[PDB]
Amino acid sequence: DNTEIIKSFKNFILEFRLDSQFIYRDQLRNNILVKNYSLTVNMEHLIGYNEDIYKKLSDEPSDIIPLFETAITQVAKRISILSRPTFQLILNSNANQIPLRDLDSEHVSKIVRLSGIIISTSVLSSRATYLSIMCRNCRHTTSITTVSLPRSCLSCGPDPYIIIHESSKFIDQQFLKLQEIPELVPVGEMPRNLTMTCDRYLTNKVIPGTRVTIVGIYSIYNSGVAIRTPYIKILGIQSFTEEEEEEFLQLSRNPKLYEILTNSIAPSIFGNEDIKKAIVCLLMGGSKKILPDGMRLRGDINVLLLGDPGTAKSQLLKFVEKVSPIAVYTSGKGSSAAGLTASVQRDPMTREFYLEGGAMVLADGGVVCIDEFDKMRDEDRVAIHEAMEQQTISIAKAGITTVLNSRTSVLAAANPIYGRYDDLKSPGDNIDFQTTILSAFDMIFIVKDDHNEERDISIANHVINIHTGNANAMQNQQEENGSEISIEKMKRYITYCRLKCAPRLSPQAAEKLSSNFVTIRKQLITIRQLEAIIRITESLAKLELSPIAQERHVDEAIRLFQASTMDATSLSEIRRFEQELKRRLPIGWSTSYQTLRREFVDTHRFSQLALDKALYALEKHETIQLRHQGQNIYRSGV
Amino acid sequence: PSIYGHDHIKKAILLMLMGGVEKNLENGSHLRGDINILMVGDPSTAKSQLLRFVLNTASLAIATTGGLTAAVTTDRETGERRLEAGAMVLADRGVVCIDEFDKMTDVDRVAIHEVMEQQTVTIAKAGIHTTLNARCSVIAAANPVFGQYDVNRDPHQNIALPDSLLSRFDLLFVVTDDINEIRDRSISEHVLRTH
Amino acid sequence: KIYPKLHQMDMDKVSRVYADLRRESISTGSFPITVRHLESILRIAESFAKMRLSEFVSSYDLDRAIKVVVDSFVDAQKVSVRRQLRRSFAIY
Amino acid sequence: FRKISRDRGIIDKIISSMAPSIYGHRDIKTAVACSLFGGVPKNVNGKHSIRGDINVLLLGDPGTAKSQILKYVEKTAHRAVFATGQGASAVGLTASVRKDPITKEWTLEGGALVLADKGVCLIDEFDKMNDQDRTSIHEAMEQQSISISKAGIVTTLQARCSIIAAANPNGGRYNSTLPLAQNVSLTEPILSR
Ligand SMILES: Nc1ncnc2c1ncn2[C@@H]1O[C@H](COP(=O)(O)OP(=O)(O)O)[C@@H](O)[C@H]1O
Ligand SMILES: Nc1ncnc2c1ncn2[C@@H]1O[C@H](COP(=O)(O)OP(=O)(O)O)[C@@H](O)[C@H]1O
Ligand SMILES: [Zn+2]
Repeated sequence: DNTEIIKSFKNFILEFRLDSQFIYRDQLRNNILVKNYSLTVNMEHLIGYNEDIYKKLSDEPSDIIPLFETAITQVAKRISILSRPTFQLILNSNANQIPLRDLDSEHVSKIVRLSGIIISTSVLSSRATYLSIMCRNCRHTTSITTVSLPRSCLSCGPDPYIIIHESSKFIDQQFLKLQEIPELVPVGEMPRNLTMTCDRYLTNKVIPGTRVTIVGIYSIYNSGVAIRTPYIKILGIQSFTEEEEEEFLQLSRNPKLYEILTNSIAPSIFGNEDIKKAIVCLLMGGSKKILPDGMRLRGDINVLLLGDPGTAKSQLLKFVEKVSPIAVYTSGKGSSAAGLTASVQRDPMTREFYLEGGAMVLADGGVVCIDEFDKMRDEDRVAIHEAMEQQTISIAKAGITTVLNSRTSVLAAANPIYGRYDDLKSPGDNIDFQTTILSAFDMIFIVKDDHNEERDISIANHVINIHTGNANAMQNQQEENGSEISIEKMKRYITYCRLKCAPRLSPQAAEKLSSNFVTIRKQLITIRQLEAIIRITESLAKLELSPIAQERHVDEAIRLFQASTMDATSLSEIRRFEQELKRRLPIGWSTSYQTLRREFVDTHRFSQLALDKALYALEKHETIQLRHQGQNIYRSGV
Repeated sequence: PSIYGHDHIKKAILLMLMGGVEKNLENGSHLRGDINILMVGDPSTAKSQLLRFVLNTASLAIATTGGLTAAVTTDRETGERRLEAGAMVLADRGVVCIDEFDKMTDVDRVAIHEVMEQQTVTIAKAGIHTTLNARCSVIAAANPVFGQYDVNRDPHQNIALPDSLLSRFDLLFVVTDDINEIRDRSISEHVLRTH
Repeated sequence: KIYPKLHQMDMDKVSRVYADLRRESISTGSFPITVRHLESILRIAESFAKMRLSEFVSSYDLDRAIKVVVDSFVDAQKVSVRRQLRRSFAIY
Repeated sequence: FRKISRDRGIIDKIISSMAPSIYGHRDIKTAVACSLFGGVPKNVNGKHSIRGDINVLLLGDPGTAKSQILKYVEKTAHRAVFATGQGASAVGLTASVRKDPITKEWTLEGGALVLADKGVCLIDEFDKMNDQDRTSIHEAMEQQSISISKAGIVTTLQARCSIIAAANPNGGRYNSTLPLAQNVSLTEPILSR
């Protein structure tokens, strides 16, 4: 009876034809030439070739997969003999995957398909696959292919046989931990973990933090009254519609795409356009590059929100966590280095120590949102230094040491000390943490909320419109007009942009960056800042899916850099204005911005740009202080 | 070759690699011959590149950063224990490369005082007492707390390391990216060619 | 059961109060008045409406809300400025 | 209920109903009543959210019943949790980690803020608690949730509760001649919540 199943497998391998070629026979022959004793069988071809064996495999694979292994081994040996070990079955499939939470007591011994993220992987273990044994009582020998030794001799007392080690074969096996995507986990629930096992050629293909697609068998094993631990026999691991592609390409073709997306980030918040665009750049992220010496340039864009409390700084992160396809949100107080980063923990199911990824490891290839960043401990910050700057995490615990990569973008909202960021002080004095952290972030935004009449009225109007419920209809109409993008559609667009394009800079953009950074350096920030700015234009080019980065991106990147980092021959004219003001204003005197305008600019002694730049520099040089939004100017020193 | 200028630092590195000559006296005294070099200034400014070149070029260069004292035991699976070698001891007749020298602990400082002065290590522990040779040259880099070096003051206030520790370095150099636009362009054109 | 809804009938009566509070907090050590404090007026007006079990936010509820928020802000200033802000917000 | 609702000026009766044995302090009683009733947690279009509960701070000199008011909110609200400043821990308030006695797996157990979900959380002597336990309340005061990352557990719990806090000024007596931002050891961020 099973001979018919073997014959059907033999036909499906040797005689099946697709694309006018014997694709399965040719691929198995190529594997034999490579000496890879494994065959990747596609389930979508198997269902199309024969439905009855597919029904048998779907309902009772318990005897089918031994038949698969032996038939593939026999056919591959026949092919090797024609051209001049047990071959492993690998299954590729595209059918609908059952959710992990939906696995139940009904899918026992059934082949299922799953998707998730790897959080922990064990070390390799050697398992027997072919044994030869000898009786100690009478030296009778035999071969054996869960397996247990015979209780009596075939020729001697109970348990007479011993294993002939030099005439046996063994195979490798690895234990894996899978869990559902946290983005698909509703709040109030810890993501469900799942144990998976792989052997031979399927081992060491994944590391913690890897997102994979699974084909395997749901089964249980004994390790609670009758709580049998479930585990998965791994069979195959894999790791947009055409109309969706056209829709997102038209969205890219939109002449107002950048502003539409800028408004689309938290439309229920007013203003904050600069930080909105910066967060857009963070969402796109930079482009990876590799040095010829093997080092990798960190392409992640890390932004520190460092403004006064109550400025919608937390709401922005909470909105990004919705938008980004891969997002992790956690508070600084409720986290730890062992939790944020990877850790080594013992698996009670297999009684072995496992390397387990952390929160930032889970955010690999995505964005992590952290709040109250100023309130975490310094050791956690030291680990985050490595995570940000080297994209790696170093672990030295118990008696084992390892290094694990983490390509995680970090968006940190930090509260400046003394509550309110005093403008009289350098940013270092308004901060309580390691100074080198300022050298880690690419940009910082010290947002201010100075009281104003008309701007507050407009903000109040927006908030009353939101609470009235009119905002819902307004957003719906804007989406219908194409001026606002749906959050799900925005996430789909972001994923498509991330997966497809990877731009590179142009010589025109580089030369302006070099000139502007030279001017900034001469005025004064390190060389690292110029290379960090490249991430912004790469991110913008990724947003536009342009083949190369462009200077028209560099303009907005420079504007954001100026409005972020500088929050706290024309130079000769500026310094001449400084000298003329030092002569005009004795120490301790007071004046107003409009008075200076009328007396120096309306008289054309100096230009208005020179006025603004000189006032800015003198305020940084502790010479003068600006008060009451420019209505009062006081010379604080020489 | 990756650093433009800094001829004196390169000369000092070459002389340190060459080293002096040790002597012995009829009274049993011994004279130090090796040379040490210390680097100070802004962190990213050329200290990492020079240290990388020194570590890759020297045949017996050992990298260190904040078990170097070689006075700690590692235990076997059966329970018995054995000492593990330290970098300062392994680098005998070699060179020691230190990065983030400011971040090293006080125990490391009090241990390295004797290493730099008498070229030896005096181990005194519970049930273990021995003396080991530490005839190694030392090159280290340190950075100020503020990140920006105050060129008007000595490292005794910019980094605030003990004067006794600093005096054990034969040569000291301070580098900081004082920007000259044409010279920075000339040196960074090579970097731009890699982008 | 009760979830009162809002209407924009009294947008000015809240916006001008918010502007007044922000103006009076521009140069004195006082509460960190921000948008979050603006939302307090709306939420406490909703709470006042939810006492009547009314389905809509009325003008009277907003009046009492503005009274409570403005009185809370004023009663925390220093003595010399308190007697001036007593008269500066006599409208409310 | 509908018979009661039609009375003219019902708001004043409700306000006078809070803690009747406490004389005066009407400006505090109104805030207590408003926090008890709360507002509307408008999850505008889903993609945006606003906290629906009112947060109240009772700051004043000793002998002003800043504490016994909380002993009325605890006895009036449907679900109330009471804690003292120095008798609380950051782990204890937010969430604690446990190992399951059956499966030996890392598990999480909710703290006081998780217990007070859809309720009210009370913190007495809010000024005298250590800075870290005070910091643990930051996310709960606006996000109405607890975010944690411990022993590999990464999750967020619902903490939809209002916070009523009582505190004493610096030195134990309020200096009327000095601003509020100087009479307390707290900071503008915390006050903004
Ligand atoms: N421009 C704005 N538009 C709309 N709402 C705003 C704006 N700025 C602040 N808010 C309000 O402020 C709240 C967010 O404050 P948040 O940033 O969490 O405070 P903190 O800075 O102390 O964390 C939100 O409820 C939001 O409604
Ligand atoms: N306004 C008031 N009316 C009536 N009794 C009061 C009032 N204020 C305080 N008390 C009495 O004084 C005591 C104050 O207790 P407590 O709340 O601990 O004071 P506080 O918290 O203000 O230091 C209460 O037992 C209460 O009986
Ligand atoms: Zn036998």
